[PDB]
Amino acid sequence: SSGSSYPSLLQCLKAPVLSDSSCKSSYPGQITGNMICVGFLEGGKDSCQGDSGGPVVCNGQLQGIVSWGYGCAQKNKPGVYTKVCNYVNWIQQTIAAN
Amino acid sequence: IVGGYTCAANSIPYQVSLNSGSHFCGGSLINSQWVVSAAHCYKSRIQVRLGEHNIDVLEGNEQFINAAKIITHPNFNGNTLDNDIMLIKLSSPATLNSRVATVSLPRSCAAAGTECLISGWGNT
Ligand SMILES: [Ca+2]
Repeated sequence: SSGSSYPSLLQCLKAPVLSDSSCKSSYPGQITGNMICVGFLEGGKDSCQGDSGGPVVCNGQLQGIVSWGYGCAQKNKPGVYTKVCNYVNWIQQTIAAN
Repeated sequence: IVGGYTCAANSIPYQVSLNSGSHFCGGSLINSQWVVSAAHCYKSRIQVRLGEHNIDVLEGNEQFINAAKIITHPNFNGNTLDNDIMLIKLSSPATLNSRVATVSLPRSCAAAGTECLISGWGNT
């Protein structure tokens, strides 16, 4: 249930993976190798609170998990996503043993 | 999702809603028993809601399955959100169908400029 602010209906957004240099420049001192920026440096389109944990899927592959950002859809503050292509072995080994 | 559009109903069949009384996070179904999500979405008890489009109205394709295991990445950092990833084991396997389906893990990292699809019931 959507409560006081969330939408009832699932929302969709097309957005491109951003260069790591743009990601680090947007978030100086805050980007690790386990993070990728996806979205628009001009703002206006982004994920937001309540989206975390959800998918970023590119060419049929899960590449990102909604994680964090400064505000939502803010200029020069794109979404920051957990970099899934760092974790296939963690995922597969955890599933295999649990 | 700010500045998006409404997904066609059940066109994102790997999207799940994490529910503890109300929606609070999303996740992705990667096999019939396992959802991957973010570690900062951790709660000690989670109901996974699959097959959803309108999360406020029963539409007939939903599956509500309580988590049996919730495993955060061991090196998650709660201050920086580094390693922000979590695995949820369903207490019974989801029934895979046309509206509840898995998404493939990546075979390599995506190049800068690759177009992707982001989805959720977050603030708009
Ligand atoms: Ca529903």
